[PDB]
Amino acid sequence: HVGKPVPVVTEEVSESIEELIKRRILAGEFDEVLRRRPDMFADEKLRRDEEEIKRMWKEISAKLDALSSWHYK
Amino acid sequence: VRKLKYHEQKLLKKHDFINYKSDNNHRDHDVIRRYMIQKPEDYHKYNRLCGSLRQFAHRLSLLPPDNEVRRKHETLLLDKLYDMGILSTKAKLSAVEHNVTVSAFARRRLPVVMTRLRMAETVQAATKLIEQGHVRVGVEEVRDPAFLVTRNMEDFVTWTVGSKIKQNIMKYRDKLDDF
Amino acid sequence: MSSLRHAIQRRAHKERAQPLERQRLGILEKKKDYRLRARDYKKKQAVLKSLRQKAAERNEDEFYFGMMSRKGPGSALTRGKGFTGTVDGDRGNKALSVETVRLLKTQD
Amino acid sequence: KRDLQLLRMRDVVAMGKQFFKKDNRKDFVPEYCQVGTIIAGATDGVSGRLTRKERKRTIVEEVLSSDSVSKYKRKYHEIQEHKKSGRKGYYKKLMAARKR
Amino acid sequence: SVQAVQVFGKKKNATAVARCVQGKGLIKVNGKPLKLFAPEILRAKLYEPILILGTDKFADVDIRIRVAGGGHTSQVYAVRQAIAKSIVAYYAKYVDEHSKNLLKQELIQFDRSLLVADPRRCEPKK
Amino acid sequence: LALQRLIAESHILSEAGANPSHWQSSHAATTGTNTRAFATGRIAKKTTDMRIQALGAKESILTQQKMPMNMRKGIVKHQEEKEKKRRQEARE
Amino acid sequence: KPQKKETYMQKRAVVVGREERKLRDLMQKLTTIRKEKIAKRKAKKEAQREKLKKELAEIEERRREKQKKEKKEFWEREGKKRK
Amino acid sequence: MLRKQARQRRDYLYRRALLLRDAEIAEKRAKLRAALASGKPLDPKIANDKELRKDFDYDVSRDIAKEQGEIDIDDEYSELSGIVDPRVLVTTSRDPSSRLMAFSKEIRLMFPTAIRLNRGNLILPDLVMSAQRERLSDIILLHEHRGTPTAITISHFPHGPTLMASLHNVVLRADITVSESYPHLIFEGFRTPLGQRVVKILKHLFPPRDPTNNAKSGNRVITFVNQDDCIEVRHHVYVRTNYNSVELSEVGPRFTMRPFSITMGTLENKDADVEWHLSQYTRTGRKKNYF
Amino acid sequence: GTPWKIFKNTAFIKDMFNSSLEIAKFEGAAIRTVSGIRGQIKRALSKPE
Amino acid sequence: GVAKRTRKFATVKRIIGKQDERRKAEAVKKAEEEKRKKEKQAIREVPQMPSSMFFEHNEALVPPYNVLVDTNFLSRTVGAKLPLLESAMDCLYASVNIIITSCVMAELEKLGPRYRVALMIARDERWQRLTCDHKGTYADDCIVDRVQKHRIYIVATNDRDLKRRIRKIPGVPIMSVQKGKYAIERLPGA
Ligand SMILES: [Zn+2]
Repeated sequence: HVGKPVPVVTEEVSESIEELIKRRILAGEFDEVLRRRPDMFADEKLRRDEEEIKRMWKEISAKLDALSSWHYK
Repeated sequence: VRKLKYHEQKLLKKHDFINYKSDNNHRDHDVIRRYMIQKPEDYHKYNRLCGSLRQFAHRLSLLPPDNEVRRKHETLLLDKLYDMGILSTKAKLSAVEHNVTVSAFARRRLPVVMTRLRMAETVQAATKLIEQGHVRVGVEEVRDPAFLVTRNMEDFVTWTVGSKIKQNIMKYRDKLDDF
Repeated sequence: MSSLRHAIQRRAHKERAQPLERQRLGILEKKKDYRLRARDYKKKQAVLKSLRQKAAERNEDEFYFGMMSRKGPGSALTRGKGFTGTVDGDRGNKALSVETVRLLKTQD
Repeated sequence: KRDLQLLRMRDVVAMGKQFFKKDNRKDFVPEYCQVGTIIAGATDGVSGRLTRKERKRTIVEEVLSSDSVSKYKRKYHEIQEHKKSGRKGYYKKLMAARKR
Repeated sequence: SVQAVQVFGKKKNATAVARCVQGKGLIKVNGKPLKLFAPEILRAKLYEPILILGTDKFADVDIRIRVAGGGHTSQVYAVRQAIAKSIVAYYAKYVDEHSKNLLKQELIQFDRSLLVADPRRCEPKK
Repeated sequence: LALQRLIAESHILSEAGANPSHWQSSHAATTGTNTRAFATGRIAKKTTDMRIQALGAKESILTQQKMPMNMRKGIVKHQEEKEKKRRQEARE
Repeated sequence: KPQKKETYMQKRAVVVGREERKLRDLMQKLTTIRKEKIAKRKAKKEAQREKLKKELAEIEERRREKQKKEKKEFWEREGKKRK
Repeated sequence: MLRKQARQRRDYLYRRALLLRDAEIAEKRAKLRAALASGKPLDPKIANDKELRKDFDYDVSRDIAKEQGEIDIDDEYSELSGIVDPRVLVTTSRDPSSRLMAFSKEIRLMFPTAIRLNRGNLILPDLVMSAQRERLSDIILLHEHRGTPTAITISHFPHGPTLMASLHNVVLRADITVSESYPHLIFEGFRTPLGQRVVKILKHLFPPRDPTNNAKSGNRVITFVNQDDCIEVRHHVYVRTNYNSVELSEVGPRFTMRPFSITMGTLENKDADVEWHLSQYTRTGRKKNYF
Repeated sequence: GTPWKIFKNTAFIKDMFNSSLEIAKFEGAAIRTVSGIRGQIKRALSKPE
Repeated sequence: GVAKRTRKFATVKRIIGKQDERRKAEAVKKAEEEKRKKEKQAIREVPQMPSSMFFEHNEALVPPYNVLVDTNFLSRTVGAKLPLLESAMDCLYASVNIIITSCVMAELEKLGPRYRVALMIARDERWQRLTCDHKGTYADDCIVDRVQKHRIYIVATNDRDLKRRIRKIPGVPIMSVQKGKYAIERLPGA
């Protein structure tokens, strides 16, 4: 024969599907995609480095938007 | 300056009037000549913006690699520079470490990006057309050959309104309309 | 092994022709002729696939300087019955001026 | 130019009886040439000398004057009979055979 | 060095070219004249730009129309659009600029489909 | 593991600033190459290079590979002169 | 496109007779026998080339087995003698 | 517009090609990091690759974000994963039947933000141009045999993966009104990465959920489950009658579905690269579930 | 049996089975073309029995 | 007064740029001169298959046999205590003339006075001093140059380098010393 046959769904198969539904509902877990919030985003040496890197990114990011002539995001 | 002899060359090993080591293997105007940069000062302007941008990548990778200011300025640097159009993927900071480049700026210029969109045949023809003023980017007739085009403004670039070039295109395609 | 193979274990097996009714219809394609029309069709559809990606991904506001020295494919309305999708070429014929035709007809 | 073509093609002329230095350069026409004739050897005058009906005007006229011209045509129709193998008269015969 | 204007017209699939040159009043649609094309019940819709604009605007031009595609109705709308754009375009390039604006006013005050073809997209309602 | 990194990486972690008693180290805490705003990741580069050298590497990124030979003989001569002076000052 | 109208330069030419007609015919028949000749000769040189690269591929397989056996026996030797 | 979405197709396929170029340097980089952390055996090609150490130290932290699960995978979905509400059209074949327009009625009645258009005579690049301009973030197509439907073709935009699937064992609405809350997706038996692609192109087809109390709030469940690469969906409405019991009811079309194609690129891209198709007429193709 | 009508991938073939009952018995069968071309019996064509 | 001269449009500054003369390297320029001389001087170099060869059999080597001697071989026969003319004579059964190039005596003399016995046995005045003229004084390339040219000689060597190097060129004998006697590789006589 060629290829697969396609099964006839019987009552034991359909009620086993119903058991899968009842197990997921009662033991509630779902693959619903969840709403992300859109706008989601020594220690003196680490924070001094972090503030210097934020200064660098404000200067450089301003110069990049100026090169693109304000067609940024 | 004749071709120096044997004894004169070995008495002059470091000598050359043409290339110096300060001239950076004339990489400056290999890129200037290749991408039609009408001023070497604009080469070095793009070069120093490459240098500051790439040392920002350096000092991003000098942070400890679990840090949140790293995990955010990576995405803003890569997404900014990608959507600018200079990088080509936004998933590698090594791509900023050796793939941001004044040739990438210069190929993100306007006559090269319309040569690449095939608005012309060569960068000299497209440059001449955008100094005669046939092009626009968006809504404004751009006449600057150094106009950096970003990645979504590489869609809204076409010929200006009453364009003889555009009548030659519709005229070639045998579909013009004097209306 | 090849030394451990007989001479009846190297007999060529005979390909079978068509019945004499189907001899009207032609050659029975067995594997060779099938591979010839299959590779030829794959080559044709590969070229047509590349050309459909051209025609889809073409730039409408494009400019070439050969368009000032060529005549385009036109349309079914500008060409009419004489419409193929192609661009015509030059046979090298030309409208010849009246002095040189006077020369050629003194020769004739 | 016909004679120069014949000189890059002399291997086909001597039909297997004599093979030559394979000289496959693209442009067969040289820069400097000069079309001459053999005059005379002072030891060969009986058999090593062309006659009045054989001192012809071009090399191609000599090859046309020689034998094996029907051999040229014979090999040519072997080639034409093989290049009309299954091309279009064949498939036209198939279409008439089905439609009949 | 002639006074020539090429002009198109559209409907669903019927596209029509019209060339308008310095002539003596004729309009010929696919070789046959304009009063012979487009079976009888729509020739008023052919004539609509002529008897808006007046024949005195047309007694100096020649309009040659080729029509391809579509059905009968779409060929009629393609023809009349090519007529109207043809005379507005000829008066754009050759006679003065005031008379263009007056012809655009007459055609637009009648129906804008004589100049701008608006093809229908669909409405996927919200 | 981490103790092999401790004893192995001790001249560099001690070369940075981390011993205020020791004169070379607390001189190096305000030398200038660690009062620049980015130092712990420079030293993290050098210590991850030392880690890969422990993981089976013969060559480091850190070394300049090509020099004009008189710079090079001056540097290697200078290291040998320093260590020869140290060993002649280890007879105290 | 094929031209269906005999132009004047085609209606003008000289109809050429038997001698140059037969020089043309002989020259064509020679050129076709040359083309089929070189088609045969380069078909057979291509086949012998394919046999040459085939058996060169097998002999470089055997060279690879020499590489693996030699390096494996080496690291047996020094791989044991370092410990 | 068209230049925008064409250049987005081309740029997206290019970045995907750079993933396939950087796969080996990614695995090599992961073995470099994991062998820095864990223990002393490390491969001498990895320890000798001198560009890998520099590009390592520049590119450690994004692989840390992958192992932690921080960043999102570049895809035709995760640009607008769960923030936008996906508008989804449903249409039929050209001249639909009574049974086919009723089946269209019940499957638009299955998805909440699903609009239904009459077919009429609508050229299919005007379907993708129409849904391209009014941003229907998924359209699904329908096909019948004599009203009893035999195919659907889900296909979403600007350039997302269409799936073509045949259709079996279809029972419509019986003799007798169904709620429209944001439904409950369950997906059983999608074990392979192709199962993960078809599960992604089904679970971004529905409206998302605010994540606070999705476990209890809501009475409508939609169930996809595959035996022998022929997925199932039933449509049930449920009241949870206890803290340990629940009462279901079949509300709509009893549905099973055999996918035969997964083509990246939209419904007009009949030349674009498939990722999957039924391998019938191979000889061991009927012995595999996913491929 | 003989191909009766040739579409692109389908083909109505003939002179092989005598009746729709026989087609239905073999209605999932692996059929083969001597070009090495596999295929499947799908359904009995109605009027050319 | 007069309508003034029109400017050009796409004018760029004149910069020196890649692929000039005075920027381009001298060895690249000598490579261009070599490619031009070898392009103008149209020569298809086919070296002649040497006289007296019948499919990797040199019939040109016949007694009295010539033998190029290498420094390897002189060291290992003064080490194996085996006299040179009598044991080449004894392994070929035929009168030999041994030839010792000035590369070979050059390398034995470059080796220090540890090998003064091997030098004093290498300068036997019986033997043909074969003077070479090439800059290197490198014996292995002198021997393969010389054997490649004439293909008469028997090469007395022991190293896998040179023995493997002249197994590649056909019809040459290789004479070794296996610790009690000499050996001949590919001379099909005795
Ligand atoms: Zn020498």
